[PDB]
Amino acid sequence: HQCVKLNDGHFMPVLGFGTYAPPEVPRSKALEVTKLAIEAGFRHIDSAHLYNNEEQVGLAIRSKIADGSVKREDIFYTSKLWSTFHRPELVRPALENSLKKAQLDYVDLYLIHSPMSLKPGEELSPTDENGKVIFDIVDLCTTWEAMEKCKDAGLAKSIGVSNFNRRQLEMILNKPGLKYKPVCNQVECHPYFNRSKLLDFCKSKDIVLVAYSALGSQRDKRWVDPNSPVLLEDPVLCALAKKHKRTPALIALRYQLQRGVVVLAKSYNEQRIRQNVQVFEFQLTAEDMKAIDGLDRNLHYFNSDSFASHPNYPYS
Ligand SMILES: NC(=O)c1ccc[n+]([C@@H]2O[C@H](COP(=O)([O-])OP(=O)(O)OC[C@H]3O[C@@H](n4cnc5c(N)ncnc54)[C@H](OP(=O)(O)O)[C@@H]3O)[C@@H](O)[C@H]2O)c1
Ligand SMILES: Cc1ccc(NC(=O)c2cc3cccc(O)c3oc2=N)cc1
Repeated sequence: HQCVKLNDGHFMPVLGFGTYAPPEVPRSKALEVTKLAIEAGFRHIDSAHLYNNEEQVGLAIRSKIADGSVKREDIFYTSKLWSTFHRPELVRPALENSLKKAQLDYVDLYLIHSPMSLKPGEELSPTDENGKVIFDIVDLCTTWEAMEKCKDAGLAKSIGVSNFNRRQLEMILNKPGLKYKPVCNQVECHPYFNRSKLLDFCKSKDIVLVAYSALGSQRDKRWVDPNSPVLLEDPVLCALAKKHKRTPALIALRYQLQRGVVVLAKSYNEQRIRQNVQVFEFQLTAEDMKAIDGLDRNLHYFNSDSFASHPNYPYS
């Protein structure tokens, strides 16, 4: 049920449904599970141009509105501007295309998906002849201006950013003539990577931190090393799970909720979708919180340093 108030005065449900699934998973699944998530109780839905599921996720949302389960106002829908669209003249059409695909009139949240700008083209990841990705140099404040223009048009209720470090946040915040600061920063966050001081910064700036891969990434081989720890097998999460008679995933999600973090949870399994909303049913003790805090190992699951050269690369 619970929402947080955004600095532009809109309200974001603190539990969101992540919709990304690898190209293998048939697109029809995005429709089914998103309806399941809405039936379960999720009211915040996270998607992006990159995910290649906006049509199906939007269709699920329209279906739940049309069968009378919720109203458009109950749903908080996020899309993300992909990095090949950072040039300002590309921002508004990318949003309009996302809206045409999803068949909604606005998104509640439009994010700059990443700070690392890419070469403009109808290619999602443009490669040169050696197969390496071609970067673009774009002053992200101009991107932000085009985002603000989308807000004024009513195409996006709120606007924010994703995968931005402290300096990139402040570069947007110091911007001359800034009309709107980001309501949120959506970054990887979980017990192995808590973002304690990035979160503290954000709290100071009235910017929500939004956790993704908060259950530990889907452990895709293309992006994640198999030798990495599996977050849900962690001894302390498993112990706390058995103590509260919950699951390690529920522990992780509740952990974020009690540090004032809005948390996403991907699941394409009906049981787990309906289990994840139980995060509102129990509390962790202050000592449980301390013990989960103790797991912080500054661990990225997404191996990104193949892009270390990028001037806007966030882990510089
Ligand atoms: N801004 C960004 O750059 C960025 C990057 C990555 C992701 N995201 C967003 O964040 C969302 C979630 O992050 P994510 O895709 O990395 O996955 P995640 O939320 O970390 O979930 C990881 C895996 O945990 C499993 N799981 C879910 N609920 C469970 C439960 N109750 N018990 C045990 N296992 C459970 C799921 O598998 P099953 O499907 O089998 O349940 C899922 O594949 C994405 O879907 C996407 O919308 C954003
Ligand atoms: C130069 C450059 C620009 C952008 C990126 N980023 C990614 O590859 C992403 C992968 C991804 C994967 C799953 C879900 C997401 O939400 C994702 O979001 C991403 N931004 C990397 C390098």
